[PDB]
Formats: sequence, structure tokens, C-alpha cells
Amino acid sequence: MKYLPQQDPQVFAAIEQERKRQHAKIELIASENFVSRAVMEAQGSVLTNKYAEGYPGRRYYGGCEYVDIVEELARERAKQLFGAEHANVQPHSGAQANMAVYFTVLEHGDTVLGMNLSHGGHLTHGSPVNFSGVQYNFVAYGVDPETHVIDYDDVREKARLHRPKLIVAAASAYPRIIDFAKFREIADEVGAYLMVDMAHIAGLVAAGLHPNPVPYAHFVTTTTHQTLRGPRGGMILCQEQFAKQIDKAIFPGIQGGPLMHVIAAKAVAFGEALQDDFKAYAKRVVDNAKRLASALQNEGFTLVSGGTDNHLLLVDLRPQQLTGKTAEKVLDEVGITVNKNTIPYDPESPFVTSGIRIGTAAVTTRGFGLEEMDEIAAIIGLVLKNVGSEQALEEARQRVAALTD
Amino acid sequence: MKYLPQQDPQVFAAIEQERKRQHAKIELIASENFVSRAVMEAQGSVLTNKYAEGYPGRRYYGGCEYVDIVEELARERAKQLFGAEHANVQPHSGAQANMAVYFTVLEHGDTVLGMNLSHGGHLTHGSPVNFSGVQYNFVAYGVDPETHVIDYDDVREKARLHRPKLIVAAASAYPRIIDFAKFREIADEVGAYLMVDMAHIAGLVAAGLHPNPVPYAHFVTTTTHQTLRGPRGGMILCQEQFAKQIDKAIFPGIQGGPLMHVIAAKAVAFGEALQDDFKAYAKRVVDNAKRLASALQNEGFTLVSGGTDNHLLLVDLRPQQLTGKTAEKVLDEVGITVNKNTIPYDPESPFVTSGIRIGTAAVTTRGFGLEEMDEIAAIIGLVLKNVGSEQALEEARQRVAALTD
Ligand SMILES: Cc1ncc(COP(=O)(O)O)c(CNCC(=O)O)c1O
Ligand SMILES: Cc1ncc(COP(=O)(O)O)c(CNCC(=O)O)c1O
Repeated sequence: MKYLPQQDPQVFAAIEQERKRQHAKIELIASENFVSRAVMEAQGSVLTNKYAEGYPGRRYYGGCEYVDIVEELARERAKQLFGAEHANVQPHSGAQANMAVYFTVLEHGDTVLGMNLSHGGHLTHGSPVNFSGVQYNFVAYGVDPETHVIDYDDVREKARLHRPKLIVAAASAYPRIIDFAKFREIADEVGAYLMVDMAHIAGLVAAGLHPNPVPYAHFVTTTTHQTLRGPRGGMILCQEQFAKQIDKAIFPGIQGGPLMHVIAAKAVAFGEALQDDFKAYAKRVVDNAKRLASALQNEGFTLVSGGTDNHLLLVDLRPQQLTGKTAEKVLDEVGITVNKNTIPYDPESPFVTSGIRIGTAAVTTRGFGLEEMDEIAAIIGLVLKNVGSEQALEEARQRVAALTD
Repeated sequence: MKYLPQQDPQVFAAIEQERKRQHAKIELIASENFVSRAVMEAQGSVLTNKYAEGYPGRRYYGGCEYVDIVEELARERAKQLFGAEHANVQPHSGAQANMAVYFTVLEHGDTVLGMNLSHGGHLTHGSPVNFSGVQYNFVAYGVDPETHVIDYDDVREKARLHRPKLIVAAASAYPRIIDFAKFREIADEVGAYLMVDMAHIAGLVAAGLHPNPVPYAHFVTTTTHQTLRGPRGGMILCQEQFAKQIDKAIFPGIQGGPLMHVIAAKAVAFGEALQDDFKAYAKRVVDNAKRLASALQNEGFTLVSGGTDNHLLLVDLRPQQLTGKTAEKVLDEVGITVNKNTIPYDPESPFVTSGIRIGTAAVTTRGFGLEEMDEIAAIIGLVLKNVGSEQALEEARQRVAALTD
């Protein structure tokens, strides 16, 4: 940086701490990642500077000839990546992407069927303190109490009983592959649309390591920032038939001027995902998650669903008599960042929980491999099995520091 | 830039064209501006990298110690700038700032009273193709047919008749000072909340050149990117009493994770606005707008309301027998960027219009003064009065190029 340090020492000092923190810690929050310098450079550009309500070639302001190229690069790279008939790269976030789809297909009060929020469903999938749950009537399907795998008979019984106008599939904390074909078969049975929110697994879908929802769903939403490793923002993919309605849901519907600088960063991240080394990266993410899962079970931990098929894992801490809140706090003391997270059928509230959610996308981006996963799991075992020992905590700290340099 | 040019030549070529375009044209769109390099550097930072749902010291993820400092710098600088009891710097845009206030105070179907959309009201103030107009029952107040000044007797009669739960004041195309004291007096008469959307005039308010709505309104919303000259995004200001409800409206209400890099750029722009040279800049904006207005009337143009009290002006092109659409197209041919815009009581539709909206915030940022305003007005007179002359158009092009270098 050149002008920030001189103009605003306070903000520059805080940003520099954040940068150093990102390097010094072991980032295991399942939704995080580190973007490339090219992505950052696109979002730190003068494209911030342009008003561009509307779409490429159909704007409400003049002078959009060059931002139109950037937006079209994003939309066409997206379509090449996911094979969708249409993309909308304007959503300001994963939440706005979902909000726009809901605004397109639902009337206030309509019934929506989504994944139980304490079994893996996201906040934007029906939480009563979220617009989704306030504006519409959400009903949920759950996972089997023993396998922790989505119970497709339960999805079907709930659909047939509640007759939702829309079915939402996908999650923020589900460690197994989702069967989009079964979701579409149920939606068709009851005449409902199907929306797949692939925010956590988009990068895996792009690399062919997770079945692609595009051929089965009427709408696919996502964050551009988690496994896809793009800038923070959203995207909607959909069939050509809903293209105009989705575009209008975004603008003049729920947003105003798009963030063109961020849309340029989206295109840059989409370009990176189209390359072969991103496919090799994604494979390492999934390979790393399996390794980590296996290594954690070697330490004595129980994992929700018994392991993982993607980038994430959920540790059921009941066997160690720990709440997710306690485990997150003590891991934070040694430099390991995780989230507390409810487990299916959790006896504890969402603010306490009986589990921790972990993912490997961030550490894989920094170069960690199978040997690092073995060490991280050994570190977590030492800490969580010896919570009252300051000597264990200090050793863990030194082992974390050896990993991060 | 260093990594973008090598990683993505396509996106870098388009961004570089956009940068050159920004320098070569005369930017008169009233909502645009150019941010500083320090603001851009903050948004091109690694803060993109952090999940930070929740608020400073009350986050749903660990490791937010340093982004909490950045967010608090933004909120405290905002409060120093505007004198508000609370600020929320998370809105992803002006639209989300308004959406969150509406989510806080209104139930679906509630009545809202806002400025007539063809008299200066914004799209997010009741358009029937916008969420505001789809979710709530908007009714409008207008400007006097001759002075084009808000008719406060009409605001009051509409309030008393329709009994709105909320009254919205402010606009996207109103060239005169708004009397927030009268709006608050009417809201109190009918027991309605008062929301002021100051997006276009925030920078003028900050510099003391426009009366501050903060002391009169329950809620104040704004874009951080127009006269305030910050990154693209929104902000809500409000009394302490609604603080918790507004925070919850934003998260877990209508958004998810905030853009922390953008919040850092907000703080940087707020720091710049707190300095004396920003006050001198704002004064030049208003001085420039008056000069430009006077110079355009010297050319024979009629201006809506007869001039301007802020950064913007509206030309009624009826006397020249031109639609805003035609004038915008021919100004675009010579390098001058404006927007077509309906005028109060316009006989033409919103897609054609009888006017052009112009503002001076962008050209003032690049250093233009009173002499430049005189030349721009002489250029617009030459073009709009000689629309079929290619010689006039070519001369205009050479005069624009002499201004932009
Ligand atoms: C499945 C899923 N969908 C939407 C969001 C919201 O995205 P945002 O950009 O934050 O508005 C998320 C968020 N996930 C964050 C996390 O799991 O840590 C999501 O997972
Ligand atoms: C008064 C007013 N309020 C909200 C917006 C929406 O902001 P955004 O960041 O685009 O969602 C605007 C937009 N103005 C743009 C223009 O007038 O050119 C506004 O004016």
C-alpha cells in the first residue's frame, strides 16, 4: 500500500494487524478462504467509480461500455464453469442472491421447504429472525438421527404434506454429498420449484468433485467467496426461462447500482477456477478434509455423519463432554479458528451447541497437505482432551506456530 | 497493478479502458464521484478475507479483533461527521440501507408517504417494480407546479389523509434544500416515523452546506459513494432508541456477512470528510453548481425550480423541443455524460423524459472551478441548440478534450 499508510495510519494499522493475523492463525472456519492478489487488485480498482444500474448493453447510465465487458466476462466465465443457461453476477452477497430468488418465485406468506437449521440449513433458509422466515412460511426436512444423512423420505413427506411453492436444497453445515436428482424428483411430484444454494460447495462443483445442481434446479444461488475462492459477494444461476425475471428481481427489484469493481473480481476468480490448477486445488481441499476427518477419528473424536464427502466436517463433542462454545474458545487460545455449530438433534441451544464446524479450503489455499492435516488433528486432540492443562495449551501454541511459520 | 495484468489480460484491459474513460469524459451524472487512492487501497485489501457476521465485540466468528477496530473507526467517524446517536456501516448499498429501515418499522402492506418519483423521489421510495412498492403501500407528495419546490401543504394533506406509518423525505433529483423541520412537524402531527434518505446530499450535510436531517429524523439512510465521496455502499444513522432494532434489521435480518474491506474504505472516506479540505471541496461543489446553473440560464436553458441550492440541477428541455433521451445521446457523442430524468409534471414517460439531470461533485473532485463551469455550459448550449450540426458537435468535442487534457 502507498497512500493509505500516510492518509489513515489508524485504518492502515488495523488492516496490517488483520493481514498478519491471517498468516499467524490456523483458519478452519469452513466458509473462509484467501483470495489471490489479482482478485484484490480488481476490487481495489476505479470501477468502484461507476454507476451501472441495469445490465450489459441495457444500462440506465451512459459510459458503461467497459464495465459491460467486465460483467460479460463474469457471466460467460460463470456459465462455462457451471454450465448454466444464465448467470446474474450482481448479487451483493449470498443473502441478496437468495433474497432475489425468493422475490422472484414467492408471494409474501408462501410456503417454502428447506433444510432444518439445526441440521445444516442456513440462516437465509427460514430463520424466524431472518427475512426468509419473516416473509415466508418455512417448513423443514431433517437428517436421519443416526447416519446424519438427509432423509429423502422426510423431504418427500414434508413436500407432499405442506405443498411448498419452492424447495430449497443445500446447506452451511452438511458434510455429505447432496442428491439434487432426488430433490428435483420430489419438487416435480408436488409441483414446486427447486432452488439449490451451493454457497459452501461451489468451488467443489466447479472442479467436478461435487455433483452439479445446475441440471436439476430451476435456480442455483451461491456466494462467490467460500470454496469458489472469489471476492465476497453472490451470484444466481438459472434456466433461460427465468432469466428476465431473475434479472428484474435483482434490479429494479432488490438492489440498486451493482458493485462493478467486485464484479470485476468475480470474473478474475472465475478465470482462476477455469484453470487446471484450481481443479488440483479443489481436489486437495476434499483430500485434506478426508485426511483431517480420519485423523480426528484416530484421536477419538466422533464426527457427524461419520466423516465427510466435501470440504467440511462437524465434530460431535458430546463424547468429550464439551460444548461447541467451550471448544471454540480454547482452540482460539492456541491460534486455531473454528466455529461452534449445532449438530443434528443437538440438546444444547444454537448459542452453546455440542459441536464445532471445520473446513479445509483456507489451509489448503495456503499450501497445507496431508501431513499438516495429521498435525492439526493431533493438536486439536491435545487441546480438547486436556482443556484444563496450561502445559498442553502452550505446547499446542508452539505446534501451531511451527505450522504457520 | 501488478498481478492482474499478468493473470487476467482481458479483465485488466477492460479496467484500464474504464480508467482512461473516466479521465477523458466530462462526468456530470449527479450521483457519481471519484474516490481517493487510499479508499481504493482499503477496498483492495485482505479484509475482503474475513467473515464477521454480527457487530464489533458481538461477532458470530472468532478472530474479528482487528476488523472490529476498522468497523468502530467507521461508526465513530460517522457519528462525529453527522452527530447521530448510532451508525450502522454494514449496508451493502443505499438500497439495503433503505430496505433495512423499512424492515425495522413496517409490516407488509403498511402505508408509506414519499416524494413523487417523477418529481424527484428515488426508485427505493415506492416504485411498483421495486421491493419498496411491492411490499408496502406507497403514497406520494409532490412539488408545486410552478416553483417546483416541495409543497409542504401537500405533504401534510397526504399524511393526514393516508395516515402513513412512515414518511420518507429526500430525493435523487431535487435541486433545492429540503426542510426536515417541516417534515418532522408533519410526522408528529400524524404519529408517523420520519426517515430521511440523504444519499445525494450526504457530503454537503457533512460540510455544513445543507441542513442536517439527523436532529429531525428517527432514521437517516445514505449511500457512502455520491457527494460523500466514499466507496460504493450504504449506511444508516438513527437515534439510540432504535439502535438495536436497526442492527438486527441489517443482521440477522436482511444481510449476512458484511464487506469488511468496504467498511474499511468507508472509515477512510469518513476520515477524509472530517478534514478541512473536504469542507472546502464541498463548498466548491455547491459554488460550481450555482455557477453552472447561472451559466446554463445565460445560454437560454430553463432549469427546474429556477436554479439550485445543492450539487445538482435539472434542465427542462421543453423550450428547446428536446427530450432528455435525445439530449443525453447527443451529449454522449461529444464526451459529456449526463442522465435523462423526468421533470415534475413531465408529459413524457420516464424512459423518454423532458429533462437531463446534472451534478458537479465529480468535476469538482477533478479540480474544475467556476471558469470550467462557464465553458461546460457554453459547450452544452452549442450542442443542444445545434443538434443536427456535425460541425457544432466536432467543435464541442475539441472543447471537451481541452477541458479534460
Ligand atoms: C448456504 C449459504 N447461503 C448463503 C450464505 C449467505 O452469504 P453472505 O455472503 O454471508 O450473505 C451463507 C453464508 N455462509 C457463511 C458460513 O457458513 O460461515 C451460506 O453458507
Ligand atoms: C436517495 C437515493 N437513495 C438510495 C439510492 C440507492 O443506492 P444504491 O447504492 O444504488 O443502492 C440512490 C441511488 N442514486 C443513484 C442516482 O441517483 O444516480 C439514491 O439517489
